Amino acid sequence: KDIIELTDTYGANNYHPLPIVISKAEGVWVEDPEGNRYMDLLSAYSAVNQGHRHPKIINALIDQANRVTLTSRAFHSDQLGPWYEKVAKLTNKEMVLPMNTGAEAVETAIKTARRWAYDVKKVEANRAEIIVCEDNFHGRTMGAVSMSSNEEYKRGFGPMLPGIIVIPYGDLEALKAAITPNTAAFILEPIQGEAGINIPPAGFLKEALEVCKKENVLFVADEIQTGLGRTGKVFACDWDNVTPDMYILGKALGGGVFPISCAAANRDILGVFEPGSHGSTFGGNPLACAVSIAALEVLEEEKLTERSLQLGEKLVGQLKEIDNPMITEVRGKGLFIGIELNEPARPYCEQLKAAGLLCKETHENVIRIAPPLVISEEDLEWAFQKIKAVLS
Amino acid sequence: KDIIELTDTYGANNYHPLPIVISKAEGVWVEDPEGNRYMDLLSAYSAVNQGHRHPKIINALIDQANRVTLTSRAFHSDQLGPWYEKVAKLTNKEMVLPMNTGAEAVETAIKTARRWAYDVKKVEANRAEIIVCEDNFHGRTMGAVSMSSNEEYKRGFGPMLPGIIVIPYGDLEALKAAITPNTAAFILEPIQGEAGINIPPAGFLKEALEVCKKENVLFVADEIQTGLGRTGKVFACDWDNVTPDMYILGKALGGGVFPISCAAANRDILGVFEPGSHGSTFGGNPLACAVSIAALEVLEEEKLTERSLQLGEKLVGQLKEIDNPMITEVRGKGLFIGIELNEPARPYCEQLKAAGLLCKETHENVIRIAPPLVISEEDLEWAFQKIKAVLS
Repeated sequence: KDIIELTDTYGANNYHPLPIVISKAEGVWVEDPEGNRYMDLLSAYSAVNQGHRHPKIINALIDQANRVTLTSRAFHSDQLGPWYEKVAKLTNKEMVLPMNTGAEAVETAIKTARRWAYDVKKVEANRAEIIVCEDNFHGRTMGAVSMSSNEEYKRGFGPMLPGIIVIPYGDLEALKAAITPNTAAFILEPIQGEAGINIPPAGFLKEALEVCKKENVLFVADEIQTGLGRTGKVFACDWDNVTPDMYILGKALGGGVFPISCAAANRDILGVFEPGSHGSTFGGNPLACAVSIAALEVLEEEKLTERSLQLGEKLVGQLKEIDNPMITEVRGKGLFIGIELNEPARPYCEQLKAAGLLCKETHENVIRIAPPLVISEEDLEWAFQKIKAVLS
Repeated sequence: KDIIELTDTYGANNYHPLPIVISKAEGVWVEDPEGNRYMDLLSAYSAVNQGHRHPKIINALIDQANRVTLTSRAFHSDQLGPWYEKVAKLTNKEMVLPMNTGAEAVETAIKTARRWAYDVKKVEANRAEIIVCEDNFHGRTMGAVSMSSNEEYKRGFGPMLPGIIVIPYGDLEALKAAITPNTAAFILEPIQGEAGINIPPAGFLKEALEVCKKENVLFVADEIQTGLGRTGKVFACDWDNVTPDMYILGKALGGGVFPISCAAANRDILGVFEPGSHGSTFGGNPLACAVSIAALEVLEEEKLTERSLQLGEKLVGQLKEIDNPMITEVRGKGLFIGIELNEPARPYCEQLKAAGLLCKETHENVIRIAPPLVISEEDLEWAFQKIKAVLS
C-alpha cells in the first residue's frame, strides 16, 4: 500500500522484502490490507511452528501482561522457575540459561564453550578453537557472523573474532582433522537451514558426537530452527538418538509471539558462569517465560511433533512423484522440507505467490517448504496440489 | 515463595539476585507473592520509564496481538513503517535500523562504523579502529563484551574482537591522542550508567563531537539507558545541545513490555547496508513496533521528559540537604541519580528493601536512584523520606 513508500523513506536497506504487506495472520493463513489470503510455507523461518497467533499462546501473553512483564534479573519473577524446569525436563539437561534472540544464545555458546575450555579443559590461554560448518547460519552479531562462510555477511565488518575453524558439512574426516588439543567446541546445525535444507548422512550426528567425546570436545547443537518438533522429532538430534553437550534453542521457543532463546547443558558446562559473568536485560523476563511455557505446552498437548513427522513424510512422498527433470532432489525431515532445482527457484516462488502460497528461496536452487505444524490435512493437500501445478 | 528453590535447581549461575520474588507490578509499585509492596527505584535498569505495565502500552500489546505478531522480514508489516517514522522524527535522523536488544543495536553500530570507515572513509582493510571509554557497559554479546574495560566480564571468553581502543571517560585530550586515520567511530554513554551514574564535564560532548567532526570520525552515543526522558531530556546529548552522528536506543523504547532497540543515523551512514548484509528474525516485528509506538506516545503525551527533569532536580536538591560525611556526592540529571559513598553501598540497599524501596548498587559505593518517570510527587516525597532515614 503506502506502507512500502513510508518504509523506504526512513528504513535502512538491510532487507529487500517482497512488495507484500501482512496485516493479519492466524494458523497457517495470512492476509494483506486488501484481503488476499496466503498460506505460510515459511512459518516465519520456523518461529511460528504452532501457527500464527495460537490462542493458548496469545492468551498466555495477555495473562502475564496483566501481572508483570519485566523484573530486572536483579530480582526473581514467578515464571522463570517453572520455565527453567519445563525446558530442563524437555532437554534432560541440568541448567538452562535464557536469552532473547538466537544470535544472543549462540553468542552465549561461544562464551560458555571458551571458558569451559580454559577453566576445565585447561586449554592454552586465548588459544581456544571452535569448529563450525560451511554454509552455516548462526546469527548476525559479531560472534555469530564471524562463523559464517559467506563473505557477503562478513564484507568490511572490520577485524573478525579469532579462534574459528570451518569444515565441510557432513564430513567426519574433516572434523577429525580440524580438532587440535586447543579445540573447545564443535557447533553445527543438525540440518543446515539457509544452506538449502541439506541433511547430513544418517548417523553422522552420532558419529560426530563420539569423536567429540573421545577428544573431550563439546558437541553443541544449534536447534533454533530445527528444534521443537520442526523435523518430526522434539529435536533434530533425536533422529540419530544423540544427546548433545549443549542445546541452543530459539525461534519457536516463544511461538513467534515473543523472542526467547536459551542454552541448555549440564552443570559441568554452564556452571562456569559465576554471578555477573553473563546475561542481558530482557533475558528470562516473565512475559517471555509465560509465553514460552504456553508454546511448549501446545507442542506436546497437540502432538505437533508427531503431526509433523507423519504429514512431512506424506508430503515428501507426494512430492517425489512429480515427474520433471528440473527437480534434482526432494529432501526433508518432518515438515522441514526442501526442493532442489537445476534452475533458479525465484521464478517458481513468484508463481506460488500468485496462487496463494508464501515461501522464500534459500540458496537459489532450493524452494523452502516449512508450514506451521498445526496445518490440517486438507490444507496440506490443497497446498500439495498448487505446488504440483507449478512444478510439473 | 520458594520459587527460588525451583530457579536454583535448573538455573544458570550468571545471576545472583536478591531473595525477593515479584509476581505483580504496576506504575512504580511492585508486589511479591505474600503481598508486600515495594517501590521500584531501578525501573528495570531504566526500561520502565513509563512505569510498570502502562495501560496504553499494554493496550497496544493486545490490539496488535489480535492481528499479527511475527512476519518474517521477508515481508512487510503495517507497523514497521509508522514506527520508523516516529523514531526518525524523534531522532531527526534519516534512517532507522531495528533490532531486539541493546547489545544487538550496539553490534549493529559496530558493523556500521567499520563498513562506513572502509566504504566511505576508505580506511585500510581490516584495520578499522573504534574508541570506547573505561567502565563502559555496552552489552554482553562478543562485540559489546570486547569493548569492556572490566576484566571479569571478559575472563576466559577466548580471543576478543580486535580493533578496539580504550580511553578514560570525559577525557577530551585522551580522545584526541587516540584517534588515528584508521579510526572509524567513538562510542560513549552520555552518562555512564553502571560505572556509577558519572556525568561528564559540562559541554564535554559538544567538544568531543567537534573533535570527531574535524577528524571525520563517527560520534556514536549509546543512549540505551540515558535516552527517552530518563535524564530529564529526550536524549542525554541534549544537555550539551549535541546531535550525534548516530543514536543507539533501547530498553524503554518498548516500555518494558517488549524488547526493542535501534540504531539511528542519516543515509550517508546506514545507507551502507544493502539488502542481505544484516538483520534478525524478530527485529522490527509488528508486535514490538506497535508496543514501541505506544511507548513513545506515552512519553510525550504525558510529558514524562519534563516531569523527570523537574522531579529529578527537586530530589537531588533534597538529597543534598542530608548531612553525613559518608556521602561523597549526590549527582544526576532528571531522574537518573546516583549517591556515592565512601563505604560499600550494599548494606544501605538492604535497609531500603526493608523500608519498601528496591534498588541495586553499582561500582560498589554508588546507590542508584532511578524510579519510573510516571512517579507522583507524593510517592517521590515518601521515597525521599525513606532514603533520608537510611542515609542520615
